[PDB]
Amino acid sequence: DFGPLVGA
Amino acid sequence: LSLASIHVPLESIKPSSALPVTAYDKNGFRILFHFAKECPPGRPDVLVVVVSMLNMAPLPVKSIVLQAAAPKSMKVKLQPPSGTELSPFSPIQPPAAITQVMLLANPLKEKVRLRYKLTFALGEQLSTEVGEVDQFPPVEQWGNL
Repeated sequence: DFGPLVGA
Repeated sequence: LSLASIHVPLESIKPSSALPVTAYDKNGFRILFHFAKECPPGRPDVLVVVVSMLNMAPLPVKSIVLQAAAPKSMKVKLQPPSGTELSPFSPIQPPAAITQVMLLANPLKEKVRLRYKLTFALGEQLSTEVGEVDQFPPVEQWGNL
């Protein structure tokens, strides 16, 4: 169970 | 759990004694994770990672965007990158590199796994690369790496 993709 | 108020300046990051791990390597474009020696002030739960991107191929790479996802029980944050393009390698000059500070909060001290989506362009040609990395320092050693 992962969180959402995160970017700068 | 948050990382919103955390920004670790590149220049402030001391080297750990750990070896960099390979997150992605394809067509002369390699991204390594460099684990920092220390944790942000007041944040023993945060692993500071210097992500390096190097281009050893004859072609230039631009529009480089790295994104990551961490387990729900953790938090991941990517600070702005040093750049978004990598010139072609040229024997005459030191390789072109991009650095990006990535922060990972693991309060519960679980095993770390990090997913990522790499996006970039060769001219107008688009590329999308996805992967999973699970080679991290023992959470117990974070802060004194």
